[PDB]
Amino acid sequence: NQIDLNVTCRYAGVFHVEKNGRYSISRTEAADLCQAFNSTLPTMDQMKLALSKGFETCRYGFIEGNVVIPRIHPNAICAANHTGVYILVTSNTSHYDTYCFNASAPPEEDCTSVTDLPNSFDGPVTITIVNRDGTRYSKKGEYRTHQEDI
Ligand SMILES: CN(C)CCCN1CCc2cccc(N)c2C1
Repeated sequence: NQIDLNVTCRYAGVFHVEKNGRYSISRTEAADLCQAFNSTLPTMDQMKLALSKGFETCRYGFIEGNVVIPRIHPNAICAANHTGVYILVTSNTSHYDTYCFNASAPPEEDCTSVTDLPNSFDGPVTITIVNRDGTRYSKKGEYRTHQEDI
């Protein structure tokens, strides 16, 4: 009964989270997951500012109202070689990664590790934050509020 949350550097407060390293987060679960990080789904404007500070990924994830990939460098296998905030237009499927926005983060690039899930609630799941440098933090808890997500 274990969940890995792979997290990125923050850029202007925006970061990416993958659950178990596979596309597996619903839109409802995304909101709950950000809430557990004392964060919200980013707006498009927040994401554009994060991009301007150096944020890019090669993964689709939820923001407020869209599923996107921030891209700085063109890469053929990431967002069909686009740059900017690439918006997913057509997909059959509902489960992605998520982006999250924490207003209390530093204003530019913050590539320090994430050390807590401050707003997780009591629960039976071993939740492990996994940083890109391998640093891990674990706690027992839960963050999912919708039954359909568990
Ligand atoms: C999911 N694969 C295909 C590539 C996406 C990059 N992942 C790779 C796995 C990983 C592990 C810890 C932290 C982070 N940010 C990441 C990011």
